[PDB]
Amino acid sequence: SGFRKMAFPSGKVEGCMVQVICGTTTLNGLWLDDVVYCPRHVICTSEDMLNPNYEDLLIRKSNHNFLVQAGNVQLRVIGHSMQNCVLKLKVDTANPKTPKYKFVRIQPGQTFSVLACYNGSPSGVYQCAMRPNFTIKGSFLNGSCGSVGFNIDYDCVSFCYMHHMELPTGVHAGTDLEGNFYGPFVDRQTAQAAGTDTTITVNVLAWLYAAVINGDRWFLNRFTTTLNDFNLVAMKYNYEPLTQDHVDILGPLSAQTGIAVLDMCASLKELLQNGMNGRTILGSALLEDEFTPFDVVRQCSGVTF
Amino acid sequence: SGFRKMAFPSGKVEGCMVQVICGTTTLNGLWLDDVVYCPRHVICTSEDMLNPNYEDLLIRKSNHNFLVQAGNVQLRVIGHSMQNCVLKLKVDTANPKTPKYKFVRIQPGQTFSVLACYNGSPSGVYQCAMRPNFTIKGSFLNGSCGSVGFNIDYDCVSFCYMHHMELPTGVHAGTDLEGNFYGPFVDRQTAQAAGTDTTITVNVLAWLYAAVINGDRWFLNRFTTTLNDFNLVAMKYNYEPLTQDHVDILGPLSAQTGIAVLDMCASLKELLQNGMNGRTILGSALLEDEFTPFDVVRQCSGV
Ligand SMILES: *C(=N)[C@H](C[C@@H]1CCNC1=O)NC(=O)[C@@H]1[C@@H]2[C@H](CN1C(=O)[C@@H](NC(=O)C(F)(F)F)C(C)(C)C)C2(C)C
Ligand SMILES: *C(=N)[C@H](C[C@@H]1CCNC1=O)NC(=O)[C@@H]1[C@@H]2[C@H](CN1C(=O)[C@@H](NC(=O)C(F)(F)F)C(C)(C)C)C2(C)C
Repeated sequence: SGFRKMAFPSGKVEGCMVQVICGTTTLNGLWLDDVVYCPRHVICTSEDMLNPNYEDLLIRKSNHNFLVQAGNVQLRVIGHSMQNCVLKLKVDTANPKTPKYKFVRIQPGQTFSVLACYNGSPSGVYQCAMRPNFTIKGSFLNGSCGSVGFNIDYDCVSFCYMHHMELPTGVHAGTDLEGNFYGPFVDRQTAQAAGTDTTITVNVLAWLYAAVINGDRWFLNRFTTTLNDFNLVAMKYNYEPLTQDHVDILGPLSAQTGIAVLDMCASLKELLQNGMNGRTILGSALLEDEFTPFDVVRQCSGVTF
Repeated sequence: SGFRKMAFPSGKVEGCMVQVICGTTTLNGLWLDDVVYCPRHVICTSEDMLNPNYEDLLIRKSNHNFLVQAGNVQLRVIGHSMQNCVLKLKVDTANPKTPKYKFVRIQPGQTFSVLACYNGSPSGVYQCAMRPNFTIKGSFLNGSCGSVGFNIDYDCVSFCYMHHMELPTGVHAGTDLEGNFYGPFVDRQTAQAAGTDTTITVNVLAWLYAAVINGDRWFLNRFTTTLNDFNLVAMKYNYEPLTQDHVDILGPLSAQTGIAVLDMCASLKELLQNGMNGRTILGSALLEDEFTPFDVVRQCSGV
């Protein structure tokens, strides 16, 4: 038993991380097959970033301006392309450690593991969620660009995030692996802000199911409620509305604990109305919302890769 | 910027996880060179665990009783010995993925990454601290035995933990890689007690420095205190006493923020006495204590 914020094993992704140097700039790249993916502002000087013309900057660059190093090895670039906000550099060598992989674009509320990297070396791994405002509450210093987020399906690595920049209040923004930003953000050093963030309700319900499975039950109440009554309250407290699709996703957890989803919604309703009164749930004094219903099932059943 | 509970990359340890089968029982092993390490209760039946005599139970096992699978391929066991609470199985194949490694016994308050495994296959990775009562707060199901905790020093993997059992309160107990338990626990299915846990004060101060570095400053004050003043306060709240050595460990953080270790202690004392007034620090409503002063320096300066 117990319940922890848990990241996927990073081994498969570590084997794809490389260093990309263009000029003075040094950041991280993702080496899959004979293509290396990295953020396109690697071609930028600190002056360029205030308002870059990427198309102009890139055409001026030749293949030999891009240094790709995979540990001790040095990869020879034989092609460079730009797709949205990522540079694609073709290399003379296919990554022999390329795992089974997809490129996916996740919806808000879905979680993933981030492998934080600097100079192409993995530094650490942690778990995060795509916030409803399309930011992620991460941990990134200068030089972390190109660190990627991923999910693992048995042996297939679904890459969903590449890191680019930090927004006001210390939140983070980036792209899918096709270079399209999550949210209304641009890779320019200009005034941007994320927008009001909301709590991921279906994940809070999943986390409450993790608690019950682990013995924390003091919050279960005798009441119940309709889906529309719950959502009326939840939007009052800046919680995302619960949809019928969210109810079905919670089915497995509902059938394990014999607690109807709408019964659990009533417990949550009272938690937002009467506060937690200094009490804790699975050790936390706040309601946790970065566990998906799938995360909870995985951790409580022992799924492996 | 930002601050997260962060684990070491688990790749080097993934290549050392094998499945160990002995009769009906299955659990995880750690394959280093031509040796596999696993908890010794892999030799117990359902009944044996209530009161095992491991010497006698092992005497009735043979090398051919132990089936080690590494991915698909089965390994050949050619020798076995018992070192305290772990079995050491010699195999006919050195692990070609063996990293540079050492075995260490960690102190309370130190942190490490756990690679949680089932049937020799990794399930997930998370960070935890050795509690002062020599338990850890983990996530462990049946079959998780033989999962290991570890730190990475550049390229060397320091193994410090192998998981054995779960205690009544849902916390978890295990051994170092020589098989000596952390704490006063035994590998037997009988009611056991962890004892009173305390807060790792020097880690809480490290977390507060992480907060100040990340712009969350509302808890700072120009108040002061002595180490004896603070420690007299801290013990009332079940906080481990702060030593001068802890003050020396916190030095790099103090110098990076320009806040004396003891000014920060005066802020922690104020926090324990007055609560948080519903405030949060780094988005947390409670004081976090599983970040060491080294962890904070690493994450906030990018090692
Ligand atoms: C990658 N090398 C860094 C990683 C950043 C820096 C600090 N923390 C991180 O995650 N990325 C940047 O330096 C990018 C890079 C130019 C500016 N930038 C920023 O992250 C800046 N942010 C913004 O301009 C804002 F707020 F709009 F996001 C900075 C103020 C330096 C944090 C480019 C191309 C965006
Ligand atoms: C080995 N894979 C399991 C892992 C446990 C089971 C649930 N979570 C875990 O971390 N470990 C065991 O089953 C060990 C094994 C016999 C009993 N045991 C326990 O963990 C038991 N605990 C205790 O008896 C107590 F209270 F002392 F901790 C159990 C009640 C099954 C949790 C042996 C040899 C210790």
